[PDB]
Amino acid sequence: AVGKNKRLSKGKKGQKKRVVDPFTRKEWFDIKAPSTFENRNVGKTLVNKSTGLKSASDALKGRVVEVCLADLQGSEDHSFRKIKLRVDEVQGKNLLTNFHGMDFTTDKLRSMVRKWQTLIEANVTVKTSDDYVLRIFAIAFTRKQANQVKRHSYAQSSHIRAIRKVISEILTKEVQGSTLAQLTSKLIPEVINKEIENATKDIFPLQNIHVRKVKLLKQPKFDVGALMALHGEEKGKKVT
Amino acid sequence: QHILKNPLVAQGIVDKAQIRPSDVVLEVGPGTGNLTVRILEQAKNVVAVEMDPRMAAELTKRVRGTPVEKKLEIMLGDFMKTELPYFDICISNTPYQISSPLVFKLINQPRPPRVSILMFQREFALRLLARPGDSLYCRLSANVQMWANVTHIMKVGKNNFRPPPQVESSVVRLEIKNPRPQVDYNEWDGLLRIVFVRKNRTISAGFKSTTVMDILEKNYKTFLAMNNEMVDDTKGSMHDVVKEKIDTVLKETDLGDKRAGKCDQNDFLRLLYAFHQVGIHFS
Amino acid sequence: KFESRKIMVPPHRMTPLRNSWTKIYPPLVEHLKLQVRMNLKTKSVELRTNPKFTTDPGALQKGADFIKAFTLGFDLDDSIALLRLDDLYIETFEVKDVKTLTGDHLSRAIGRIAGKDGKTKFAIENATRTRIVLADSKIHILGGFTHIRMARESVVSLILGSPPGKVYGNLRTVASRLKER
Amino acid sequence: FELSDVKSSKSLAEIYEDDYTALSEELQKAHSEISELYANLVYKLDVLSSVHFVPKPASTETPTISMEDAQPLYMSNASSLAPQEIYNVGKAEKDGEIRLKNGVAMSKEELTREDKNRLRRALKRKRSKA
Amino acid sequence: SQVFGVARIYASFNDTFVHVTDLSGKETIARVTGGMKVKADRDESSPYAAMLAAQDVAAKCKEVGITAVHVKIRATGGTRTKTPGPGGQAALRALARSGLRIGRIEDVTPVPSDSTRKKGGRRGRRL
RNA sequence: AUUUGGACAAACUUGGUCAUUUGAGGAACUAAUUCCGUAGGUGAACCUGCGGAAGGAUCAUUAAA
RNA sequence: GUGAAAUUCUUGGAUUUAUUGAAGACUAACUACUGCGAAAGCAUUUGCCAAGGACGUUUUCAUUAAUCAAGAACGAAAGUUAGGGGAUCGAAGAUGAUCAGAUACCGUCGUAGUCUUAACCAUAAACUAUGCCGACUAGGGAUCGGGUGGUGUUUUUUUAAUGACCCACUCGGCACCUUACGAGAAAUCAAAGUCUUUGGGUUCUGGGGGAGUAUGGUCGCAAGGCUAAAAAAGGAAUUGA
Repeated sequence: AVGKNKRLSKGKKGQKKRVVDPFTRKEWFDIKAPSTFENRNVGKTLVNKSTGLKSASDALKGRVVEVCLADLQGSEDHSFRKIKLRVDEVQGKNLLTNFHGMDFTTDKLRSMVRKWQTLIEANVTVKTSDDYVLRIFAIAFTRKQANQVKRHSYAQSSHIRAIRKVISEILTKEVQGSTLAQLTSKLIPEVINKEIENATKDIFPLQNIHVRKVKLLKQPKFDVGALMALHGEEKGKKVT
Repeated sequence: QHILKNPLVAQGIVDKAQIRPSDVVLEVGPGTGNLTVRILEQAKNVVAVEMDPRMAAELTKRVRGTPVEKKLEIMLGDFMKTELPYFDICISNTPYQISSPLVFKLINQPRPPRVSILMFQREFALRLLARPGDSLYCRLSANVQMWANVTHIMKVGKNNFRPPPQVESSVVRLEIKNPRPQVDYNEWDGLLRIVFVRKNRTISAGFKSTTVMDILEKNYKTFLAMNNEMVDDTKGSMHDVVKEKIDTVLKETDLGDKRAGKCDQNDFLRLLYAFHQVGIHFS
Repeated sequence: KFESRKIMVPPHRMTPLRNSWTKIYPPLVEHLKLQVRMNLKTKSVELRTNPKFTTDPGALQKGADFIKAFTLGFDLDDSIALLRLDDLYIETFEVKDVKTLTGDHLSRAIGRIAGKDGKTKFAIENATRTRIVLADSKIHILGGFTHIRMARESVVSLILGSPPGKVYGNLRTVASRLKER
Repeated sequence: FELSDVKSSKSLAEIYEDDYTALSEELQKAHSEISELYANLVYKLDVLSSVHFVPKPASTETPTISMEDAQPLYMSNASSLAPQEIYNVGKAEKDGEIRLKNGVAMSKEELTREDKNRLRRALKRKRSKA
Repeated sequence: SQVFGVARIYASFNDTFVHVTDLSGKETIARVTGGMKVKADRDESSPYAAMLAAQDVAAKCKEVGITAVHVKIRATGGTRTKTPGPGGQAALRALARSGLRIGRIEDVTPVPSDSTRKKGGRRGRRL
């Protein structure tokens, strides 16, 4: 309310004059994705100022951007998936980014959950060979067969616990054998849920198997050389 | 509102009001005015207070034409914020929500009246009649039993009203103790709050609560500050060292392990004297 | 410059979509100029607007709200009304968002909202000029802003347990003053 | 009024188009029906109780002609209106003037004191009669 | 080609925020409020409020030069209601009519897994 | 720091002064939901906290492509 | 923040955005006329400790059983005592607004409590408003657990599990739909039935509402014991005389 009958409070005693000129003193920086993805160049972010090169460096090192894999890969069939990246190194209006985490969208999760089946959730923690302590959540629904006349398709608790055991072992084995870049390359084309289904085709027939969530928990010592390598030197112009 | 439908209980109200012809009566809630014309016949001066202008015009049109209109006076407006003159008898038929602060104002009134015939709920009447050792004993019960003497008169059914309400009513009599016993109302009030925040626990635990100890610490601190001495230093909280002090006063009084619903007026007076002697003041 | 939206459909509302699809696309393609596809492999409806054939910018969002109302389960003519006007809104809330009810009491609460053969529900409809849809727990109200507000008030009183006689008296009072204004 | 607990036979678009567009039409049609039924009844009763021959009363879009005209068809409506009913006189607008029913207007300032007194007395006795 | 910002639309129950930030949510381009656009206290939760809000926000956003926006609607979340309201739908329509290139719509409402008690009591919160 | 003598001398009492404002008579003139168990209550025709009961009115969509 | 505002807190930038960290609770959707438990009750994962139903059995003892005062165990929520932390909500209490209407009577803060350990308390619309054990008397499909047989599809193959769906039968559950050659006041009842008047075994219990009245039949509760007042038209009136 900015009405004349809005009763004045302590509030607006001493203001400030809008002279900061903020989007003239601020500066645009383009970010870039790791080389594992197809279309790396995505968007531009805003740095507060340039008097503090320390300020630019620290803000861009703290940046945690989020995109969706459909727009990142050109195939709009990855609409539900979504990743989070975090920027860690800068070089001249261009930023090098690395993987930070993953999620679905809540509309996809709500559309997955149905009313005549059981949900199974596996919740594992691991550390890859790149020493990224990580946590992976997966879900799987108990579908019905091609001959099913029963309404529901519920699984017994023994089958649920057995499938949790199999999925936990699968996730731990593959993401311990892999590295973080290799993990992203496994995580893009949905191969891990395919492996889970191919293994648990004999316990109980499932559907909608998905690695629901990836969560980084620790980060190792820095390696700008590894960053430059997984991403893919520059001289001046002799100002006088 | 609610309309009375028993002139026999009106007779009962007047006959137990026991009016002397030299009195002035504060009448709250005349309604249609049967009690009004009765006490106009009985006493010397009648002050009828009212908040409803329609019922006030009804009463003044019913009364205009009598010779006792020289004695009748009607005051319009809320009487909880306006001045009320001296009255010897007080008779009240209001809805009870203003009647509880009416009771406290009539208690704290300078030159309090002789007697007051009030109508109440059955529950509220038992609350005023609550003796110690009884389950309805509360802060208001102890306050009215301290500052005055109350006694039940009669019980009114919900069917004796048009339209009938949901709660059964009663008629009670309040007599202010003249003179007032010289105890600080504020200190008695603070002690009664602290002991009656839970009426069936122990008084030691009721003091063992936190914010009560905060209040008592601030009170004793400003008391020792105006008396201009200093405390001894505590290893923990000042609330804890005054908690130790209240522990001392409780183990000398030996009432700390007692039931607040069973401790009568005299025990509270002894305890507040102990607090006043050790230097604790709740206000 | 084309522009695309997608929207899912749950299966229990996918059967009426197939059943009455032929009365859905003519207003989208004829009065909105909105290319429509339906991916039955992803159970979704896609509305893409063409850079040259369309006129209005808000046509895409109007069509998306149209299909969204039909998805949530309103009738076809009512979602057509949402397309037809510009100030119809859809509101949704739940019985556990009003008061936590445990099972059998929740069943009786939906019974009190629905009333014997939808009598109380259609009373709220005709009184406040809205459309009410009761899912399992979620409930949906379509109409103008103040109308769905008053309908929400009546429904919430019904949930808290006001009998249908009292809430019906309040409905006819608010409908009297709304007809007078 | 009374609500209807049946399903509304029109959608939201139809009810809002209706609001986008004699006290009630059904009431007027009821009036027409009962008037024609009463006309038939009074016709039957006059057939039975009369002495001389009586015929059937009547039988019960496009530009229409009214054959019977309740005016000589060259009399304008303003000419039929009387000069009394198109301009009466009343108490004037300004409080500084009094305007009696016979057309005179008196200012409250150009009067004399006894004239002011008698005008007040006349208005007083008129108010006392009313 | 285009440049993308994230329009977080908090459709509260008695208010409406239309906060536009850049990617990563650090730098905030513009922010308004329903009452601040329309000076009342009933109308701080109105579709008219949301329309004025989104129009001026699209003005500031085109001033800075951001053509396209991903949009993240949000309800009040918590143990309260979890669905975006008429104010949020109105703000979305007003943005689409104002002409920012809408890229992708999400509904990030904080849904409690296993919530605490809510503010009402045993008899019910409202009315 | 302290001290002598004067004048100004604030302010106060007792008033004197004029000025300006501010009680009911007479005398004019003008204008015209129902409950159970429990705990508690001081703006108490009842209310609240916790856990329960129906002895409280169920409409629409819903196998698969 | 309500129907409406107001206490409240906001240039030392609140509400909002991002990145987190701490705390104590809680265990959504999946959730069913499904399951477990003697009842109250019981929903994140994994591990440990014991226990239990039902099935299967050409195992084993051989009447060890049924009903039962005394007493014992357990007994939701609130409540008490003594410790613990105390995020959320919050009897009391303190307040803001008291605005017409209560059709649409709240808001802010918060003691006790909520949670946890050890002890009391032992009550609920603790309900299938219906003592227990046994037996017999209608059909219909389901659904959960176990088992037997067959048939294929999903499955996999010298590896450590051979499960899922189908159908038939079968025990044992949670219930349901039709009806009774029965019962009844009727609603209804597979028991509230077991051929007209009655015996399978056994513990407990009995001989409607308000009103009006008498109380020795009984339990409780009071007050004061210096303190006093004496007829009006002698109108109404911007409305009159």
